[PDB]
Amino acid sequence: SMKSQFERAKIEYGQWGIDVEEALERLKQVPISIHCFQGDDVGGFELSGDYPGKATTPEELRMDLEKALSLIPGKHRVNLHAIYAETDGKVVERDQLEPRHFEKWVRWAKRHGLGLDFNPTLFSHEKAKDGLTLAHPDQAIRQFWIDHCIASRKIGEYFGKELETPCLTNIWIPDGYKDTPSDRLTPRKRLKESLDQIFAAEINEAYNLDAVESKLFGIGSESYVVGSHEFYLSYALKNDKLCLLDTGHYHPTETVSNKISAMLLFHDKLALHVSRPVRWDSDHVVTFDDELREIALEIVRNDALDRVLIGLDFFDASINRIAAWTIGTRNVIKALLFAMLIPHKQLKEWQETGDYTRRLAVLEEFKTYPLGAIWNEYCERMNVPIKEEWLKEIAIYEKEVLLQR
Amino acid sequence: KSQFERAKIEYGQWGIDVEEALERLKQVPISIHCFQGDDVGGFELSDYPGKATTPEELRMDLEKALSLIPGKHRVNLHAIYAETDGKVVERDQLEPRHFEKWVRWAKRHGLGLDFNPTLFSHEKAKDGLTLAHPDQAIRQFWIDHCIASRKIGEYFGKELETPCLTNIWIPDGYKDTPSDRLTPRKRLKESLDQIFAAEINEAYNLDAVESKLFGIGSESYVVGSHEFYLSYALKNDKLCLLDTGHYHPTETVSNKISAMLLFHDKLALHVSRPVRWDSDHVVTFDDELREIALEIVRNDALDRVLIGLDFFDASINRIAAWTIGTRNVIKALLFAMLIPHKQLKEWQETGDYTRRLAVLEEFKTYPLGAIWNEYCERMNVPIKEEWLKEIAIYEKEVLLQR
Ligand SMILES: [Mn+2]
Ligand SMILES: [Mn+2]
Ligand SMILES: [Mn+2]
Ligand SMILES: [Mn+2]
Repeated sequence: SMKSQFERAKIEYGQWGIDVEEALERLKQVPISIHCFQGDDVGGFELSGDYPGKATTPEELRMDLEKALSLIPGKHRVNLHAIYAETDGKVVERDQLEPRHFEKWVRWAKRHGLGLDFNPTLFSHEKAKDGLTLAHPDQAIRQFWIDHCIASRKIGEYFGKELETPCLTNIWIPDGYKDTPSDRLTPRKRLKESLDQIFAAEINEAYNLDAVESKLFGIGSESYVVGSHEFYLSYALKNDKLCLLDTGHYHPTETVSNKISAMLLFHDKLALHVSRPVRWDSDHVVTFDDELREIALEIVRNDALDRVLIGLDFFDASINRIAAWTIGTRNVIKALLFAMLIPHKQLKEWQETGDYTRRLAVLEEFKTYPLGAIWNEYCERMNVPIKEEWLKEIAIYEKEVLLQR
Repeated sequence: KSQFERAKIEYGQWGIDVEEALERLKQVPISIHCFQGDDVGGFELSDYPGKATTPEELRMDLEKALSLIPGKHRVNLHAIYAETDGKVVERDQLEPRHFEKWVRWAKRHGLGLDFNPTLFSHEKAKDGLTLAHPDQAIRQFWIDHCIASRKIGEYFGKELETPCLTNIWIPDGYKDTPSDRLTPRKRLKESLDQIFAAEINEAYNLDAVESKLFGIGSESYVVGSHEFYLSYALKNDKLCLLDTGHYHPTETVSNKISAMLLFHDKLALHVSRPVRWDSDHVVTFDDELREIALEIVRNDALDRVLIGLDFFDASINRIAAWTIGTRNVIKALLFAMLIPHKQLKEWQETGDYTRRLAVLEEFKTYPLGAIWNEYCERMNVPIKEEWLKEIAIYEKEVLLQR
């Protein structure tokens, strides 16, 4: 039933010179960096209402991730934060975290053939209680966070060295003001100076890459954030670093897809966090939505699968967490698949020659092409459940393991 | 014991030297846009009453606006305002001589001039692609136009001994969703690299580049995006120009000023009121305008941000337009000058978010009007609404005998 259909679906695409065999081959190898903090609702293991069954233990969260990976087709990566340090039960200050403290994570990734990405954690800490960190007026506080981002950079280096795949160490900070600033310049000056110091030492790009990440506002962070779109975009260009863009972190109607093509004109590499904003930076699970499709179109038309590091960042505590990961990851795969299966060549020519009629027409007609058939075949070949059947595998794990914790 | 005197003591209690503020305001120049006067007509080759028909009317109109506006200012000129003297000159063939009358008039009144190539309403722009066009001929024509405009800027600054700012804005984009966002942008980057090839001394010319998010006939996609230009300018030591009408809903240019001063020496901005699209309304004394002035003043950037105006309301008196809109940006500056930055920074630095709010808020009822008026006296222009009289007189005898 499944194959003969895919055989028919395959010729529909092939009449456009769309080699689906090739696209499946290319799709098999794009890695998706998934975020750990969905496992335990940003808990972490720092020594000191919502859906049931969250992880509360390193061993619990590692099993959770294994579960989700098994329902997600392909080879992927896991995206770690510093509070996921396993300090062996002895409190270690964030400025003092070391490769030692992520030893097991690495061993575990080796075992499962996963790349590891990293983040310094700059929130939920006494030294960030004032809402400022890298940009706090106090030197002693800035230094602590400088040092910690540096400790973080070394850990990033460690992952790449251990796993033979570069690790991306992304810096995100919450620094801002809830209410109206009487000075927008001084805190940002302090951010540049904190970053200059954080980036002082060269690390081989074969092991670690640095990324900076903007946001327009947070809760308690509404009138102004220090690390803004214009700052980091400038900062990154100046210092040959990576801009990390988060589909939830911009203005209303503001779109990350429109930004990809300009970015690659000036940066060789680009970093992506895909999450679903529902009116604020809310972190709903990624849906196979228009903007998502569009992002995918950009990544593909622009021969950018090797240049756009794709990560996920969402946190929904109201539904099953393993379903969160698998719903959200499959969706970004689906989208890549979809953009793989568009006749870019003819669409380009039509644009080129002002045939806006064919362009609109066929882009639209492609929305009813037989995607499910390919996507379903791809899942069969990739030893993951085929449609909603991964739901059954989640019900077992919820019954047998999750509800039991 | 005159309003001004009393007002001066009120600001005085806060350390604010109002005299100093008035003296530094006196110096700051605003670049008034020309196309307000003849409704973006221009003089090339071929609905409130009495717009300008000719450069002679247009200059005379500008003179009247300036006399109603305190301070010494400038005129932002567009390539289509070329005085071609009865010949038709193709845009890629414009030269200084084409603007001498303009320049000679500027110097007589002690004005600076800014410039812009014109990359719209022309046979070779009819496709909504220009510098990004898929055809080399088209692209070259417009490249050549920009280069020329750069030379004309150069002629400007040499003559008026104040650098001319030549800004590139182009309408390049697509009406419906595009099937490629990159190659057009690659084309634009190549074309700009070719425009900017010849070095020009920064004492006579400065180059800016301007983004829009969307326009009529191009709602889906603009080649020259915010991120495209932010980058380009950074890599090539050029100025960004920010228009307050060219960004997303709720997105403010004031939040951008400070991030940019950290990474470029200068920055231009064009103020216009967007009312739900890039609509070019007369700038009003509003929150976002206060917030812009605030940033410019607090950040020690009065010599770093080149303030221009860019607005076109054909429905109201065209002179009153310039004069409302320009008096507005100056009032904004003044109010930003009469604020306790040092006390307010110390409170933010300290944590005392309470006073920061209270006083930001209290200073909104301070007597700005009494300073504004005294200033307008010293500067010799009509106070309050008196300027309407002069407008009305002028409309009667010149405007409405055309
Ligand atoms: Mn993020
Ligand atoms: Mn987020
Ligand atoms: Mn403009
Ligand atoms: Mn405009």
